[PDB]
Amino acid sequence: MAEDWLDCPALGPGWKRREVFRKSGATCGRSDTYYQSPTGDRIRSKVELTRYLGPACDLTLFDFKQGILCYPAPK
Repeated sequence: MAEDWLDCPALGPGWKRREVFRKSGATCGRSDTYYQSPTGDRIRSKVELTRYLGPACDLTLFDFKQGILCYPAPK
């Protein structure tokens, strides 16, 4: 009864990072990525979950597929 809800690295603990269309699929099978908050709020718009968690997390540069985000001097 689940998929691949693994510890979310980009954000950290508490956030579940599940992936889809990532395992089975051609070498270019676009894998979708959905996250589950620690309260039951599922988000899939990337920044949508960012503004949700609050100023504690961010995904503006986060890749909703690779699980990584970059920040070139956040000034």
